[PDB]
Amino acid sequence: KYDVVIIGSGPAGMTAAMYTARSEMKTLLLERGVPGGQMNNTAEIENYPGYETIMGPELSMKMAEPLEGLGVENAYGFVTGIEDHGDYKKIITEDDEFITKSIIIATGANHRKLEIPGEEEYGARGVSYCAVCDGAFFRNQEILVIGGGDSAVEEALYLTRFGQSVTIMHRRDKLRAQEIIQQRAFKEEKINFIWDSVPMEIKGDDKKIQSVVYKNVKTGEVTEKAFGGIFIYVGLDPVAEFVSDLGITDEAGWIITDDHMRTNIPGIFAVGDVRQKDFRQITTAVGDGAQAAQEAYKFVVEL
Amino acid sequence: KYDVVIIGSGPAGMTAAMYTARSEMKTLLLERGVPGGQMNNTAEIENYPGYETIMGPELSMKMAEPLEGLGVENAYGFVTGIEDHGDYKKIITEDDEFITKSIIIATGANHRKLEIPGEEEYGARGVSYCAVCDGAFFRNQEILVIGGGDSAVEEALYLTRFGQSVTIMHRRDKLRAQEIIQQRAFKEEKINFIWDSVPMEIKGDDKKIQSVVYKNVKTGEVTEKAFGGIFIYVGLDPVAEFVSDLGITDEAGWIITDDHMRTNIPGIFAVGDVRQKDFRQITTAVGDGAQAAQEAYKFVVEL
Ligand SMILES: Cc1cc2nc3c(=O)[nH]c(=O)nc-3n(C[C@H](O)[C@H](O)[C@H](O)COP(=O)(O)OP(=O)(O)OC[C@H]3O[C@@H](n4cnc5c(N)ncnc54)[C@H](O)[C@@H]3O)c2cc1C
Ligand SMILES: Cc1cc2nc3c(=O)[nH]c(=O)nc-3n(C[C@H](O)[C@H](O)[C@H](O)COP(=O)(O)OP(=O)(O)OC[C@H]3O[C@@H](n4cnc5c(N)ncnc54)[C@H](O)[C@@H]3O)c2cc1C
Ligand SMILES: NC(=O)c1ccc[n+]([C@@H]2O[C@H](COP(=O)([O-])OP(=O)(O)OC[C@H]3O[C@@H](n4cnc5c(N)ncnc54)[C@H](OP(=O)(O)O)[C@@H]3O)[C@@H](O)[C@H]2O)c1
Ligand SMILES: NC(=O)c1ccc[n+]([C@@H]2O[C@H](COP(=O)([O-])OP(=O)(O)OC[C@H]3O[C@@H](n4cnc5c(N)ncnc54)[C@H](OP(=O)(O)O)[C@@H]3O)[C@@H](O)[C@H]2O)c1
Repeated sequence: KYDVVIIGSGPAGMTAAMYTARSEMKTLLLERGVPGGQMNNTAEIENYPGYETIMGPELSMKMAEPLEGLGVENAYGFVTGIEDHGDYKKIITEDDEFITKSIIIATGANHRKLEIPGEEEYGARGVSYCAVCDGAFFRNQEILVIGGGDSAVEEALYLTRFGQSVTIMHRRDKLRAQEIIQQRAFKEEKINFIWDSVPMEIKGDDKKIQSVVYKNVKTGEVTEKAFGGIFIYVGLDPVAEFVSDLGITDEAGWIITDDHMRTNIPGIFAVGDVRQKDFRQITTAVGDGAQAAQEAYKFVVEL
Repeated sequence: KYDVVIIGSGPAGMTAAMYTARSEMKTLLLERGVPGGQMNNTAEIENYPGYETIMGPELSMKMAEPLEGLGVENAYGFVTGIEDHGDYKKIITEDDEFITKSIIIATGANHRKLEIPGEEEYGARGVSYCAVCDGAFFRNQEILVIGGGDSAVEEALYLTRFGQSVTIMHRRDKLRAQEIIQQRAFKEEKINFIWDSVPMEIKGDDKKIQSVVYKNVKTGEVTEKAFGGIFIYVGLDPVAEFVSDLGITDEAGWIITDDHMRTNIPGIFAVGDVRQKDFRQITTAVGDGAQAAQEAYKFVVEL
């Protein structure tokens, strides 16, 4: 009944959907939230070819805008499962089922947790995984950012608009982030570093975070220091719960594809951050999206 | 001496260069012409995620703009050859040589010729491979467009601004172009079709084209019809002459990479339209560009 259903309306799904619709495939784009995916949780995007800088939520709106006119059917849906019925597939959401010849899974990734004490307890009250979402609640605080990658370092630089200071705690003595971003953080007077360290406990009073205990990974030295907020950027986990059963994921839960975005299962493709891969960017999300869309057309043409 | 040299400043090279520069790699971007590559020969781009429509040359300027500020060294160069010296490589242009640890080849593709009589003879005087370049010279003419793909059908639709009529001659009875573009051409009153046909001869007077002879591929029927211009869109050939010797191309001349944009030769990558692949789009150019850029960084880090 659908030629293709695309699950998730971040940049990978939005690209796939634009391409399927332009092939005049009967296209459903399901999204549980706001179109844009992780881009809506991004302050400034500097490395999307075509824009010198752009706010994440504006890029999300720009990518979503043409879809309706192209004939993509945009619908609300949280997908809970997928069933392969050979020559068609069924997609189950909270309330609905959809039948389709092909599926492109574009559900992205989610913040990894530290799995330390206080992390759950201070959820709404000093612990955050989204700087653009939460930053302004921390005006004039001493903010802590955990991690050493692109997100941690970029989001620390963003947070310097709000905090008195921002400290980046990284578990080694060399960041992973792109060098241009490292150098910006090195130079920024309001960014401090706690190198070779990991957080052990987040502590607070009845109602908000007050301090963080941490440990040096070369010496075991343990320090407790006062902070007003903690933003955690320690990597990603796959958002692929609805395919756990299907035999298309690796040991960590990422969806395995070949170079044409195909899974094991004919007519089920995956694109973007949800895939097993190393390089998670908007550029490669878009690329993947386009490739899967062409592969889905071909698959359905053959069917 | 360079960490990376990127050869060609279309969207694949421009993306690669942006990414290498952001990794603080000493980056040279050589281009023989104008930044933008095939995008400068494109009228309206509707399917680049982030823009609902944009003129090709404007998208080219937008993609080129940040490069200087990021520290990419933009230089004129026509590359004539590359020599692999194990732990470095040499790149030869008309007048220069450049030594580099890594290379990303992003030189794209060029219009395939019909290799028919009159095609060379009427080069500047009715025969064209670029509608945005030449279209306005054909105001009020009966224009012919040869081919059945995305370029032929899109460029025919563009040319209807100028010609009295535009006729698309395709060698089968079904176009290859994206269905949205086919349907637009079907509906457009100024587009005619010559199905199941190929051009055999382009004829003219001393000074300009006047007519085209063609043949039906199912019946052999031969017809001669008057036209004022002919635009040819019969596919692509690789732009890879400078690596013919190196063992990295297929029988047609396309550069063979794996999924991480690597050729045979360590530290030589290829991206975008020049690669052996099926799906040549700006989206996948950009994706390839980004992937190669991350692979080059890693390669050079290791070296
Ligand atoms: C803070 C931060 C800054 C970043 N900055 C940049 C940058 O500057 N440049 C860059 O290139 N990359 C950047 N990235 C990476 C970039 O945002 C991602 O690579 C890209 O968004 C991934 O796109 P995607 O479409 O694969 O996944 P996503 O954007 O993750 O979208 C997945 C979508 O699927 C939906 N979804 C999930 N599960 C379901 C379900 N079960 N049913 C329905 N819908 C579901 C989600 O709601 C989401 O909208 C950044 C990431 C972060 C966190
Ligand atoms: C008429 C037309 C319309 C199109 N419309 C669209 C569209 O709407 N959407 C879309 O997604 N795709 C479209 N495309 C496809 C898109 O333009 C290409 O996929 C994309 O430009 C390829 O980028 P690239 O960087 O790999 O190659 P290119 O853009 O081909 O750039 C290659 C560059 O390398 C340079 N170069 C070549 N040889 C050398 C040398 N020896 N030394 C130095 N420099 C050299 C060239 O000057 C060029 O600037 C269109 C193509 C055409 C022809
Ligand atoms: N501008 C952009 O292009 C952009 C922006 C944001 C994100 N992204 C991409 O999105 C993906 C996710 O990036 P990310 O930064 O979110 O994740 P990431 O690359 O996995 O980096 C996580 C960082 O946190 C460190 N870390 C992990 N556990 C830690 C702990 N317990 N204590 C302290 N530090 C810890 C990691 O250490 P190690 O380095 O030791 O592993 C790593 O440096 C990446 O591929 C990234 O490039 C891109
Ligand atoms: N909007 C966009 O995304 C966009 C726009 C332009 C181009 N592109 C991409 O750029 C690449 C190049 O596209 P293209 O259209 O330039 O090339 P293409 O896809 O190779 O199509 C060439 C067309 O001409 C036909 N043909 C070949 N020889 C012919 C002859 N002698 N007489 C009449 N017709 C003939 C082919 O026939 P058969 O079909 O029988 O082979 C084909 O339909 C493609 O991957 C394309 O999708 C994309």
